[PDB]
Amino acid sequence: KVFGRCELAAAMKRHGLDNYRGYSLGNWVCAAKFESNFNTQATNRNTDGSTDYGILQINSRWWCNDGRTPGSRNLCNIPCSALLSSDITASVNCAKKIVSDGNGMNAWVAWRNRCKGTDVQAWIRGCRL
Ligand SMILES: CCCCCCCCCCCCOS(=O)(=O)O
Repeated sequence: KVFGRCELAAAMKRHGLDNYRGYSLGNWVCAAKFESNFNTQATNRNTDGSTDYGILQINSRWWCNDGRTPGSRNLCNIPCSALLSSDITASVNCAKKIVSDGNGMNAWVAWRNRCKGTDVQAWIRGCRL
């Protein structure tokens, strides 16, 4: 499903992602936009043979099992296909494990390249949250 900006924020914020680990809602929404364009069904295969899945493009090398990433790990105990659902719950939950790994939201390269140090408050501008 292709979420609207404010709808996604509300879901994100409904699931305890606002200010999680220090990153305000705008941060998580900004990443969604630039990772998947708010599309819970986006997939993107990496050079190394892994694939990023979902609203937040969670990588199969570490957090999910897709059956085609040899030597990879499945840290949030879940099938990568669960990351593609209209219900963002699994994504958020795994986002919470990734974001705690040690590098914060830098795990999402497109957050640091396109969100970090920006006015991430604008992504939730106008939302009734
Ligand atoms: C060659 C296929 C690989 C597909 C993608 C991810 C691999 C999942 C394997 C489980 C490791 C278990 O990980 S665990 O930390 O949750 O116990």
